[PDB]
Amino acid sequence: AKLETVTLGNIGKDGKQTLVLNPRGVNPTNGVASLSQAGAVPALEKRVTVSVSQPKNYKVQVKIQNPTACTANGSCDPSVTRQAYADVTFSFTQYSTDEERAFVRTELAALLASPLLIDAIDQLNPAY
Amino acid sequence: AKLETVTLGNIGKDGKQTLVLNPRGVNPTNGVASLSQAGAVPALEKRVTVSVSQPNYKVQVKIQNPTACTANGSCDPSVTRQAYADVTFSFTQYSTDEERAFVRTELAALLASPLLIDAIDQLNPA
Amino acid sequence: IVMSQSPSSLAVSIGEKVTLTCKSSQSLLFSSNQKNYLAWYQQNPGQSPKLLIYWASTRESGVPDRFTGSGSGTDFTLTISSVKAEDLAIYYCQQYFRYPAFGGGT
Amino acid sequence: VQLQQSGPELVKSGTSVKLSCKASGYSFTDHSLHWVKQSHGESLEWIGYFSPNNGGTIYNQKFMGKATLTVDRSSSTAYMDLHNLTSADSAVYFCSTGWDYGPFDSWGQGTTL
Repeated sequence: AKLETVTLGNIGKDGKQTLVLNPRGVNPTNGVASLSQAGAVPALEKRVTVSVSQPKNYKVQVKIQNPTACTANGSCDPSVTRQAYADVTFSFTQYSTDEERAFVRTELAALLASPLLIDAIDQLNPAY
Repeated sequence: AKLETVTLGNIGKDGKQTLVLNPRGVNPTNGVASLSQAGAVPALEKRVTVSVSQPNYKVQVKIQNPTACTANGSCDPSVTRQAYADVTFSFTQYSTDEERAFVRTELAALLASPLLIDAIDQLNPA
Repeated sequence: IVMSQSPSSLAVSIGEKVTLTCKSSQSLLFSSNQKNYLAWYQQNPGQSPKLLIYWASTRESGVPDRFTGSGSGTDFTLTISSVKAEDLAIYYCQQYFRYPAFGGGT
Repeated sequence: VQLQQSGPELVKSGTSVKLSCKASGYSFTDHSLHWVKQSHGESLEWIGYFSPNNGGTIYNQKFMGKATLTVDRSSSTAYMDLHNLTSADSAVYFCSTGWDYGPFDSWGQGTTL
């Protein structure tokens, strides 16, 4: 899976926005591939990191990090006020066929669009 | 919203399966809401637990899928291996609705991208 | 990109299940995930047009259910579910990634 | 979000023109303000936009000479000029807005030339 530009569509609350994000190499220290949006400022861009490990089981980790900028008085370069995170960690075992892993990935993907999660995440109301 | 039956369509490798799951109560000790499939055996049941904290709001979603196997010289099947999944959102106090919706949709759409469908199915680094 | 659409005029009067066909000269699966990039606009002869469908299969808020569409790699269609007294006039189609380009007629 | 203002400009000859689009209710932080032209008849074709995150000076080909899109961020208005007016000035020039790469959401009424 060679790194390449990823254009995510239908993103947003209204399902109208879309974002293009391009790779920025792999860290040799721990093999964590990184991708980010060309936001003209390195400190105020949305970034994604993906890394699959090696065994006694495999572990896939995906992190999403996007900051929110603000122009505070007394300075010219905008700083970072608040920062939104997201973490995902699959923990498949050695003897797991690809069908089971695909099932896990698909149910996780479709569970983030069901009426339960799109409500428990947007308004932070606990499920009862 | 209160817990209710959740049905998921176009699930699987080819998107030709459907997974229906129903609630299984709420644990009062730590406030996790559970859901599970009607698998007719409590041990071999795909389950999903969702829980939001109260202050740095934190949202945690945990998915457990065990797999069965015919025990040698026995009748009751045992859980040979389990597939795990975890999601942890960490929105702050002043975050608006648009930012959280954007993060959720990003995680939902990126997870079906050609990069992730190969990183997860084929276990090859990017 | 060029968007060659079905001939300018139709001949349906009322109630008939009439379909609008659009054909592109290039693949429109620009998005990494398989999402098309078409939008269907209808323009009355008097004022500015309105958006009806984006992603070629998703309706826009505040639009009646008659307008539905299906999308393939490059051969898309718009299937209005019967026509009422005022659902006439030009039905433009547009791809809207990188350089947009309209094209078509009634 | 709504946007309006126009003016039935009827000036002749190729001296100059100044069309404007006073957009309100939205900020230029991510959105793009397109300038689609309808001409007269069939098939209105795009004329460019202004995206701060994408450059803000993307112009359609075969329209580079007679187009100039300058946007003032103080009052949130976008206006353009056409240098030479011989036969391009035919009919309405719509003013459009939308997301960064999304569809065209809402169009204000256009000037008549």
